[PDB]
Amino acid sequence: SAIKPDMKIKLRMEGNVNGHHFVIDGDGTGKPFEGKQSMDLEVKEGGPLPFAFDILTTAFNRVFAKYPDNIQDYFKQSFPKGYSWERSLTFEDGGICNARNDITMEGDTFYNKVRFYGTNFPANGPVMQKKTLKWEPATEKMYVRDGVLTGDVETALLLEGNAHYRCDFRTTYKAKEKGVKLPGAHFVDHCIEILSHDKDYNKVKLYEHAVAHSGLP
Repeated sequence: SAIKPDMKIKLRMEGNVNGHHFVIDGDGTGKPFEGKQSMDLEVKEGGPLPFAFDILTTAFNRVFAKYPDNIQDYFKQSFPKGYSWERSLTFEDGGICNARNDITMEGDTFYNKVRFYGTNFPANGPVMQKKTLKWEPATEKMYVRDGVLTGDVETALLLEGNAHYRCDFRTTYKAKEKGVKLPGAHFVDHCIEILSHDKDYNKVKLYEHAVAHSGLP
């Protein structure tokens, strides 16, 4: 196996939300076979961000997911060459984001070239007013559409004041090597948490745990 039980993560994101430009760098570690990762993020340009940091976090690698032997693990099988993904995010009030990640591996480290573009967020809405608290835990449904591995998530952000702000997202995933075999349909349960942050979210520590399963006990 190319993938070690302990791996480092290096990341750069560039993006633009509602016209606001930003650059965020990330440094982290994780355990591919246990489905756990954590990382320190730092805003390098455009800070303090004028929108809810939480909209970014799912863009900050399905290699970090515990797969049982009975499900084909497309992500681990994509290395060393790597893979990329593209995601569209649709929010209940018309906010739309497109994000992509190109993931490579050199030695013990995954490098991530992330781009994130968001538009059409209402100025009075929870994103531009910074009213979000967290993503609720979510299940990603994995299946093949027109020969492309596709994951769908229907989820929500919890807001201040006991309200939820719904978001649907679709991600398509493509190995760089031709001939990595596609898996059968399955599910991946996710939990993502901001562990700590400073005053305006210029520095954030982020954690994710993810487990693949076939839907039964």
